[PDB]
Amino acid sequence: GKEKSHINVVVIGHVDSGKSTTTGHLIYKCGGIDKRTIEKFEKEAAELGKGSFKYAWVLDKLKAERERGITIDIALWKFETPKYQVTVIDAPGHRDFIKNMITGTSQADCAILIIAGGVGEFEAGISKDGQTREHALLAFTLGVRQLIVAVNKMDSVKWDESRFQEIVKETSNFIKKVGYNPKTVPFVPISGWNGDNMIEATTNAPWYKGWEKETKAGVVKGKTLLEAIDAIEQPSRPTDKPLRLPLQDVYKIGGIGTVPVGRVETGVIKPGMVVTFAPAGVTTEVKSVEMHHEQLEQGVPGDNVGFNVKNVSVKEIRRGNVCGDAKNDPPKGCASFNATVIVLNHPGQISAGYSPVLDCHTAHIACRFDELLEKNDRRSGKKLEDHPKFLKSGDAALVKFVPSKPMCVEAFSEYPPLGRFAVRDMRQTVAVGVIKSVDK
Amino acid sequence: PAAKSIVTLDVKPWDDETNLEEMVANVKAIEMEGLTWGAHQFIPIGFGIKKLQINCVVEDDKVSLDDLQQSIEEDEDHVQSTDIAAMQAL
Ligand SMILES: Nc1nc2c(ncn2[C@@H]2O[C@H](COP(=O)(O)OP(=O)(O)O)[C@@H](O)[C@H]2O)c(=O)[nH]1
Repeated sequence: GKEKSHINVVVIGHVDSGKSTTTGHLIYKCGGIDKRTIEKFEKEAAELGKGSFKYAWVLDKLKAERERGITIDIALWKFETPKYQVTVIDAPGHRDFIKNMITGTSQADCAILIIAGGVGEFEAGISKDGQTREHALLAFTLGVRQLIVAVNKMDSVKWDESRFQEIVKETSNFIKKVGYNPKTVPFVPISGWNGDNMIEATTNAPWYKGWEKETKAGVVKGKTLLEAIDAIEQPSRPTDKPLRLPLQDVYKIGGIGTVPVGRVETGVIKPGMVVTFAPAGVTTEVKSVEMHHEQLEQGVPGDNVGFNVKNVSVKEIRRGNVCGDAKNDPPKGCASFNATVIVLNHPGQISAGYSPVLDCHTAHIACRFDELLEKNDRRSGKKLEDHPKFLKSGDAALVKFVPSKPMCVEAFSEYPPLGRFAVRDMRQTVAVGVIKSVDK
Repeated sequence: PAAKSIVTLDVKPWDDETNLEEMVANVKAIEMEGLTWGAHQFIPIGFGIKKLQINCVVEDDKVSLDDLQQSIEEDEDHVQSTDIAAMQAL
């Protein structure tokens, strides 16, 4: 076919919005995951009748197959579009996914909100205490500025235009409250099960003239959900930015030496460079770089590579440490750092002195809520008060943190992968923060 | 039916000598209600070092991924650390 650029997408929605079917359908018809199991059920479908079969049927069997645990391919799902190589995530309901959506690999460039057109279903999906809103809120706070809304199950409502319109208005209010601007959001009416407006235009709604959205250069329109994905705007890759490679592991290979491993969040790693390991301050040359099978002449953002260095004991550098260019804004530890915290729903109240564990990139350290600088209006950033005495669910505030152990972090504005963290406590994520200033 | 999630974990060894067959065996020996181990491979990551990449399906309200990662990691002799390679809904 043709060359394509990479983009990440996370699909969120209520437990019955039909997002697993919608997502499954795309990967199926636009990708190649577990094709073997697929080819097994497409041939088996000959039983159902004379051979015909609904894609959803095969998808259904594939799900039961995975539950048995006999499928090959892993959880990393991809699919292409007339322009994009997409790594998608069907947002899990599991609570431990929250941290992973903040400290995990590859932050989404766009989130697709799947909504059920059903009467009672819709209301239940947009609850203020539902998981759907939480995923939306997190996506927003973490900077996912692009969004797509898909009103699914339009078949169950006989494709009535009026019902579609009301859905759009209520959904626009809902996302507006999160912080999204509806005028930039394509509202696509589809049917994950029948395939309407998924990859091809539907024929069950003459009234439907297609979706549309305002952008910095004008208004973009379309008919299908695939088109909406393909319309996602190209994100800015931090290739030219300074090197930042949080360490995941460290090895000691005979005849080789010390070989740390990790992901290049920003910048480029090449052999011949002189790096530094923060917050230790270890400086050495990059002998070489490997990833998977080969050698690489260089590792770009997104690569999980291993590199070798000499004159550096494996007992000097460890997991959570940051690697970077010694001669280009190099990595350093901090005495403290100020961040914007968003308290999520949870049984509690935070106050100065609170010292939970914070997961920042590969770092796992307990930090102290030294000072509650100010409470702020989440969406605008405007200050509501100075030195509040405590924070509760829903609150947004500027907090000054103090790491208990040597730690290295960045201002979200400069190094996104190292300026967002998760606050662990009460067997869950009680808060998400964004670094605004660091005292290096 | 209960809500589930399929997860793929990255289990790293200590070096290029760590018995890889032993690591996965110890991992699979871990029994939890609502947990189902699946496929797994040994993937090279550089310098002859291979990591463990195994899948599993879990019941949200029953299995804790955090506790699971802690349990695996108790195998000091083989496991250096663990990471979530990726995860989806079911
Ligand atoms: N009428 C109708 N039902 C659908 C459609 N897509 C999915 N469903 C059904 O809605 C239910 C929920 O879908 P599912 O993918 O499990 O939702 P999720 O758990 O939120 O991802 C299932 O029983 C599906 O068969 C659709 O377009 N129309």
